[PDB]
Amino acid sequence: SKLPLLTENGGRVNRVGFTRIAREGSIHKFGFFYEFTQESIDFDSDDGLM
Amino acid sequence: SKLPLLTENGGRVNRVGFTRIAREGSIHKFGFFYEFTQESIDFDSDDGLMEHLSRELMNGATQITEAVLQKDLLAAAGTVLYAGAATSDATITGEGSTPS
Amino acid sequence: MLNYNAPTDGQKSSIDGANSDQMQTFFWLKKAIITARKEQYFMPLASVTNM
Amino acid sequence: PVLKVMFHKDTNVATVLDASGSLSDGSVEVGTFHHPDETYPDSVTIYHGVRDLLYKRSAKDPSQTASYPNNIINMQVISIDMKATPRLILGTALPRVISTIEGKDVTWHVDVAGGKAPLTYKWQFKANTVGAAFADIDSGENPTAKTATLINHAVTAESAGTYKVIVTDANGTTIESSSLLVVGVQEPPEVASIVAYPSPLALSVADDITDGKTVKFSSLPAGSLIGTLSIKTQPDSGKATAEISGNVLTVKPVAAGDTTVVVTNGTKEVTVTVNVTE
Repeated sequence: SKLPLLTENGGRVNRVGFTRIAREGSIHKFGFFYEFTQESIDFDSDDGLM
Repeated sequence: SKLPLLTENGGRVNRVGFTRIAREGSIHKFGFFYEFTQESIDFDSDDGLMEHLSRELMNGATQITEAVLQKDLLAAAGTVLYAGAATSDATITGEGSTPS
Repeated sequence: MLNYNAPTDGQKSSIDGANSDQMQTFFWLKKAIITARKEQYFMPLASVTNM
Repeated sequence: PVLKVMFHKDTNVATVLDASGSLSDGSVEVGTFHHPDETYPDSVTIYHGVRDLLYKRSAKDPSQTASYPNNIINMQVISIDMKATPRLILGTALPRVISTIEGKDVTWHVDVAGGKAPLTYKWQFKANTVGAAFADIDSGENPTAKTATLINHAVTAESAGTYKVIVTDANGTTIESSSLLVVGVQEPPEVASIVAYPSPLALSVADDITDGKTVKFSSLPAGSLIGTLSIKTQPDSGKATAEISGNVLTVKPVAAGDTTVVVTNGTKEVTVTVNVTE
């Protein structure tokens, strides 16, 4: 039923159209830390703790 | 009372902030045209008719642009004052004890 | 402190006043996703006769 | 509005009329079209609609139809005559956003031309608080309300809101323009109470469980800042489930039962009634 068909005298017979879509994303942030003291490093039994 | 002053032991005793504002505008479209036949150009006495017509079109376009700019400036006045005792456009009158 | 906050979800950056808002809230990649054309199987089978 | 088009073959004159109007000059009715076009109001005008209507009819007999070579496709000779009611044109529109501090004067000006004289102007104001509706500016208190220019003196926090102007003529053509006023206060008043829109009574009643209601909140004192809202789930979670994102609160009714939800900012609480019908 829906076929593009033309005669010999063709004017404004078949028209079409188009469409587009959009997407998205986001960003976040993370982190952590730790602490120590100088005596803990200097007087520790194990070298290379850091 | 509100002067910024510092002691010798300056700590956290003054602090300020800033703000910004936004503005906007739009664009519109205008135009006009005219038509002529070939005999009107080829058989007319005036040799340079096309030059005159084009110049008139350009002058009209510039005048229209200036008029639109003037009316847009009038519409966007920040403060409006009415002469006399009038308080609105409908109130403005030239007859009475106090003309506007 | 001057915080960014989140312009989306109704919060506003501290520098931005009541009237203003951020001009650019996202980045446009400018590279579009496209779909390749479908394959054809019956067309290569046919033999062409000149008219 | 819907316009009717009449075509006279001998004089090559196309007449545009109202739906009710008609002519007795031997013209043949070709069709009708919507002038605002309801989808692209600014893109198209009368000329395009008349051309599209005339493209279908035949040149030999305007009453009958024809294919491409036999249409009426030359619009240079055709002249269009207008007999319908003129439509108002908005020469100048109100600025979208107007910003001012408290204690200042703000002025709005709108320019309207066309139609049939004399024009009449009405101004209406809508508050920022949820549930507010457009209420007319009193003409007696403010003489400028009748005229095109509206001037408000010594604006305060309550003056903030949207303003609209309505223009009417003897014929009845109406066009409107809207503007927004933002007023900044140095010291915001403390919040006293919180009210709700799409009513705290029954919210939006949907038989479908998938459908989710939307709830909005605001504080009655003008210029008061409302903190981030938090919700307290209450005894019947099976009847409905409530989740809050920022100020917006959404409710999804799992079961057909009435429930009550309380939303607070940490100091004041809002009692909203939820009604679910199967």
